[PDB]
Amino acid sequence: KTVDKLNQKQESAIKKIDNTIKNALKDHDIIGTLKDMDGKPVPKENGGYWDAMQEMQNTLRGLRNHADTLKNVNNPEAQAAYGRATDAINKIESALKGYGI
Amino acid sequence: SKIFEDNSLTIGHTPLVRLNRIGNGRILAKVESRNPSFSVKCRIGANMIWDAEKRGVLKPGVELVEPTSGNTGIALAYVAAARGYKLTLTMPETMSIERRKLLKALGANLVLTEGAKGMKGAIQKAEEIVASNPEKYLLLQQFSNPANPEIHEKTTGPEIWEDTDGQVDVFIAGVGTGGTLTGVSRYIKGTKGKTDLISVAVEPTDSPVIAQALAGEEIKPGPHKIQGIGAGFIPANLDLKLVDKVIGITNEEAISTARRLMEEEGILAGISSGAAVAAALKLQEDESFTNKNIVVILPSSGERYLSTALFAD
Amino acid sequence: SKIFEDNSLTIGHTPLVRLNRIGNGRILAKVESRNPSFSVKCRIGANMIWDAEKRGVLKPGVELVEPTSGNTGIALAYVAAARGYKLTLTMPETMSIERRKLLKALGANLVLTEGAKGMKGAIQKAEEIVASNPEKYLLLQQFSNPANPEIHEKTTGPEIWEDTDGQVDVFIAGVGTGGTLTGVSRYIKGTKGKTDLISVAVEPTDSPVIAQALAGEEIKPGPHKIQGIGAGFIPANLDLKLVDKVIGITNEEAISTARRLMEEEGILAGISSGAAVAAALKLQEDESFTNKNIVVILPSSGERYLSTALFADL
RNA sequence: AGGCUUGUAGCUCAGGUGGUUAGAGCGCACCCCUGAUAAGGGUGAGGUCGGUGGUUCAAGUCCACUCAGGCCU
Ligand SMILES: [Mg+2]
Ligand SMILES: [Mg+2]
Repeated sequence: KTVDKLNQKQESAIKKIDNTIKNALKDHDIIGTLKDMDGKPVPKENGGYWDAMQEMQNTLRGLRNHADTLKNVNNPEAQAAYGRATDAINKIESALKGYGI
Repeated sequence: SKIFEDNSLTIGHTPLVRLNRIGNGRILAKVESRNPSFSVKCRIGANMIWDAEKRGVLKPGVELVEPTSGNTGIALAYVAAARGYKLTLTMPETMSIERRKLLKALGANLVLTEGAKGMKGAIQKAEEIVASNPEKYLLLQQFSNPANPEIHEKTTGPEIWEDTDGQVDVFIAGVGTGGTLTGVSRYIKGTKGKTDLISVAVEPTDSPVIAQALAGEEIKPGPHKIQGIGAGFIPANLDLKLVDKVIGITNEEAISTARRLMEEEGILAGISSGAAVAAALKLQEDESFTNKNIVVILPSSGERYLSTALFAD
Repeated sequence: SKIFEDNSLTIGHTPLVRLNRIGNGRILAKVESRNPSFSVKCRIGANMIWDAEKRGVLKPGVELVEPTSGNTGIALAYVAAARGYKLTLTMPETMSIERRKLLKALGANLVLTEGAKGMKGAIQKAEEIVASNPEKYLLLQQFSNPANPEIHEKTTGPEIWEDTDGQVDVFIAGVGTGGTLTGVSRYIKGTKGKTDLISVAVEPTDSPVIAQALAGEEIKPGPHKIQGIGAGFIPANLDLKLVDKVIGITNEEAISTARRLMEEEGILAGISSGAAVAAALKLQEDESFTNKNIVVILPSSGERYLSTALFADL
């Protein structure tokens, strides 16, 4: 098997994935999504509303776009970063599937 | 002379109310909140326990376990109370204290799992209860139990056919488990022999997994506000060879139609109820669906969702 | 072939269910929670609008004012939304955000009166509105409108008689306005001619104003938390000639029996629903009532009372 | 005059055998956070690939000639 080197996009897509997990996939964000999926509020400090569903649609678009970049590659640093993207999506979808039914 | 022996037998026989101000008077609304726990799920909380008693697995001594965070937990709680059985509902810690008061005052044993795992932590906990003593606990599995679409083939199928006198041309129902869409389409297309029925499913646009399954695509689930539908996967009760069309509904136009369906009609309707009516409005914008009688399932009431964002101020 | 033309035509035909674990098993509960606004009031919230259309006073162009915050405010809200009228409910300012959000959702103009007054302030502003433009507003007056006991003679009375097949011996119903007790007792004692029916009335012990009127004493009300019954006076719809017994249910006995009616028999019951079953249990302590078909009305659902004292569990 | 070489988003730049159209860093707009600033994170906008022709199933990439800069001359 011929090992390859990264583009400037694949090495961007690795650093986007690892920073999306350590800042947007906290346990607070999966709580606040499920609070928002059936309506009951998590308010702001003095008014307004924190929209956790829009911030998880953004996280799911990010982790799916940045895993499609790193999908058919052959660098072991980029196949290992693909594993964190697929496992982070499976962490989200296992919290969402069959909810409210 | 009909005295009911318990409240689980009082399911069904719900009105088919014509909508006079949402649409052109052809949309017929089947109010499914006229049930003993005020959801469409009351039909399946009765028949899944009826079926378990017929095939001998539900004896005196056998308890009931099912992971749920919706109207199925209310529907299993009154039938286990009416028939006289025990129930344990596993669910995340996210849901409200006012939802847990309705289940605990109705005779359920709530097991609250940690909310960061979501429903899989609520699902996988229900197997450690069953694997503790498998001869004692029963798992109902609403997404794969064939008693879920069979209550709709026996009850809510013939109710639509006898109210419309066989004139229903389009049937529209949202799909959370798929027993309602499959059972009605089995009675009208299969038993009564009307192949021309158009069975339209309703899904969220933020999780359009039925349209991705029909188009051969990878499954793309996501969070949505239309509670009741949008499972994130294709369940075993949904038969995709009967789904003739699928219409996606955004979260703001589902909440907008439910507020119309209260204010202009007097029907207390949840978000999934307004999502299914708005699919009938999107379908009637086509000019071939203007002399068609449309039957729309309205699965829940709005009073249950009264602390939510359906009621703004 | 039955397609209902609006949601208000779907009242009635509520099932009569046997209570197997409460009593000896001859209590027959009629669950009035399965009406289109989930109360007993849907029947009178529809008939009083149907009667006003036929009297010629509810034309296209006239309003509806009713000093009412409870179940019959919800019942007038969905019928006026189903049939196209405009509703203005007058009620005190000390009411919950939650019930006000259910009434704006059905399209009801809510006018808020002073909280130091209470209910008699809500009545007085309703007659201030009708006195402004008498041709354009309209009261309904559920305590004195004869369409309140008329619909129970046309719907509730037959549904008890044709489901029991003529075997109802005792009829327990709570009296808040005295329509469901009057209408069914006029059907069975009057039309079908069964004078042996024992029509009893459930009242609070803190406000026993029906027992003070039958004993010839001064009517003195009091506060209670069996909401739905106990108006504090004898309404004009309640005729005392039909009432045989009067049973006073204590406020903790209604909470305990409604919880007992949910967890043992699967019926979502409010506080007044538990008060009416508790009167059936007090009546079965006599051996003369243990072979009687007790028929009891369950007027509301416990999911509406979900923030009240009925749910003291975490 | 010859042999070469630079030209890709507002700036500096990668672009592997001719295959996602075309991508990164800084900067612009929005969102989380910092009482606030910096630091740090995410999403989006921005492209006659110098110009014109040829070839190929397909050209930013391969050729032919020009336009502007640097090298010995
Ligand atoms: Mg966060
Ligand atoms: Mg440049």
